[PDB]
Amino acid sequence: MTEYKLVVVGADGVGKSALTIQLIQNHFVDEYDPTIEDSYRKQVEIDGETCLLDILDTAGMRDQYMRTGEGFLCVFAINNTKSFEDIHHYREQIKRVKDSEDVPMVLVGNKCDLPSRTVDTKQAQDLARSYGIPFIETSAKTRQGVDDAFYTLVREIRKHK
Ligand SMILES: Nc1nc2c(ncn2[C@@H]2O[C@H](COP(=O)(O)OP(=O)(O)O)[C@@H](O)[C@H]2O)c(=O)[nH]1
Ligand SMILES: [Mg+2]
Repeated sequence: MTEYKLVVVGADGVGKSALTIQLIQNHFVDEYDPTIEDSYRKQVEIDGETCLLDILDTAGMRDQYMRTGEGFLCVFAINNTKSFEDIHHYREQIKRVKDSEDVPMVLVGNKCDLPSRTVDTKQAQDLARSYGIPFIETSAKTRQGVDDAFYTLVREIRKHK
């Protein structure tokens, strides 16, 4: 069984904890302590491979998962322009950690269940294209794109190493 070290990053309130918990416990938490940072393990089969996902949910230890973490989930909320503006910082932070523009990464638009997006799907694709990374729209309330995001990241790690 292979271990995949997965780091979820992004501005506070985007649903980092919600996306993590939905994957692990299969339920939507409406209020998880914004300061709680932890790793959460789950056995998953992705493409006939049994995987141990080691998922650091950054909140603000980190150094290890940033340094030794294999794939990064870059999450903004579609109803939160600032969190999408902040995405540059996190991409930069990762590049700087691993001294490379070739780090497995997925850009994540979360809260796609909410109406009246301020961040267009095209804006987000435009960014991801510019990074050479996938873009996935997710909802931790609906489970929309939730496996897709984590699994695409795993496949990125595999397509990298
Ligand atoms: N409707 C909806 N609310 C969400 C979603 N993801 C997170 N939330 C809510 O957004 C708030 C902040 O989420 P949280 O996971 O604590 O954010 P974090 O700071 O990124 O870890 C909470 O009230 C969550 O229930 C989502 O996909 N849909
Ligand atoms: Mg959190």
